Amino acid sequence: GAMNSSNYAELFNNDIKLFVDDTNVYRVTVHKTFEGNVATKAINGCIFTLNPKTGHLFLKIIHTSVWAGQKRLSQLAKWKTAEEVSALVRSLPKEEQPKQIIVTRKAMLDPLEVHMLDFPNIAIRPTELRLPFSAAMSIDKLSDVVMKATEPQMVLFNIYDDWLDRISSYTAFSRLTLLLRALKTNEESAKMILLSDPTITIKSYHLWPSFTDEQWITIESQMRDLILTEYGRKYNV
Amino acid sequence: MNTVPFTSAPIEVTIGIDQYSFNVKENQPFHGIKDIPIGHVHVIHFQHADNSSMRYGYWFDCRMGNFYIQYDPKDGLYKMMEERDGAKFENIVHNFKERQMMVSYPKIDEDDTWYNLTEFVQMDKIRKIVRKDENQFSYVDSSMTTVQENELSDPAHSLNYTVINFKSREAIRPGHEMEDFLDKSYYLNTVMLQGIFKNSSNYFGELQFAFLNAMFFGNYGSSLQWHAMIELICSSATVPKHMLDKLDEILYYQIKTLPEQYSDILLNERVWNICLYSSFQKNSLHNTEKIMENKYPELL
Repeated sequence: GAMNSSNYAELFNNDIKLFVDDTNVYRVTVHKTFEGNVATKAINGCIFTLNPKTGHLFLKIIHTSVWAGQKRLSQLAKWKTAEEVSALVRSLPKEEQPKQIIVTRKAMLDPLEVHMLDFPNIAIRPTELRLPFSAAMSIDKLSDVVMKATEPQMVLFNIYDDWLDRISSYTAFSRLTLLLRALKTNEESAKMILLSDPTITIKSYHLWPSFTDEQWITIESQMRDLILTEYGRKYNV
Repeated sequence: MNTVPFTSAPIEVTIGIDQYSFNVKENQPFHGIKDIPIGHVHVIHFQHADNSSMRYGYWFDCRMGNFYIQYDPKDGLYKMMEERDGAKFENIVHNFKERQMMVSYPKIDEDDTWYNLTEFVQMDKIRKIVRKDENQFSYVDSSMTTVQENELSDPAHSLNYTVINFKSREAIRPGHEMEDFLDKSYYLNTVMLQGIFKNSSNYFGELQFAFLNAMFFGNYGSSLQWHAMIELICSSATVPKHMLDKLDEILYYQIKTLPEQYSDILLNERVWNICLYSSFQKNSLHNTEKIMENKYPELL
């Protein structure tokens, strides 16, 4: 069934599962033509497939060539996502294949379900959570490798850096979603907060700065404050 | 013109023949239905005045033998049986007419309704969906489940309709996932028409039998099968023109014939709005669209 606040801890049990987010698969700019009509120009996109227990991220880069000569691209994007997720599952050894795939938007259920017919024992679930995974392209290194790609490419990351050496999955996921929530609500502030102090650097093999434990507490609170402020502004409360 | 005599009518029951029906009172001297039009399948059905649950009935074709109804006080229901003694049977039938204890199949000569509802229904195919090969007629009731329903318990009582499933390996060719799911033409024409049904008339026959079971018995799995077979056609971009034209006629007489008060459980909102307004074949059901609109605009 659907994923929500009730069954939220199932994400951190030992059943292998992946989140799939397709929000950044088909990305365009919108511009005016010489005659004054509107046109779109596609840019590179990505599928965000994430194991929330381990932090492993399977960043499937979607090169603009994929769209060439295709109609109804926003519909095609859902099927391409499902196609690439299915290929990812096929490429993994049996004991690594997930038991569940949770799609962050319900439009992906039928495409993925159809692409996964060869895996009848993998459950394709929707979710009621409002996960902020669209802000993945606010992580500088993720956006950089997507924008520079010259061909379809899969790039693997751990989206938790080394946090699990000191905290649980539950807490790691909560930190990630708080950072992404903030990046989504006010990217400029969020990034300011993360980088203000030039003495805290990002390891070449990491995505986020190497904060100490105390510094993560300050950061998380700064991200919390950011998010609540933006709410009052949005709604005049 | 053929006859189906009744040994007696011991319990108060509403009797249907095809789309007609009569109230018969406990121990009323009712002894059968005469003038039944030869050349079509037929269905005789029942609803006890005491259990408005469980409509049941028998599909038959008089060319396949001499059939009669008899109440069974052990099993508690009107049973169809076959009389193998041709002489003994004409004797019972002639005597009952003489005594004029039989109702006349009440066909208006202008009326092709039953023909239109049963055009492609052949007894031989019914007996493959309702497998009970010692009888030439087929029993169906409200409660019977379909093979597909069982999968998701007693297989002897099953409606062995053809399983249609849009999210199956059967429906979907590898590498044509998106194509075959958005355009079911492959599934319709290669897998089902050429593969399983062999021709369109057998397909339409199953579609029609499914509708009549839903209508006469409220069999919910038959309603599901009927909508599935419609949706499969309507969700295919490439359908023989002769099938589209016939489908509009088929659906027209089905919609025309449905009791007005049952549209809610018998008509699936999604499938119809999809077929009539979203599908490839939106523009090909002009008669069925006109009558749906003028009769059940609520559902749409």
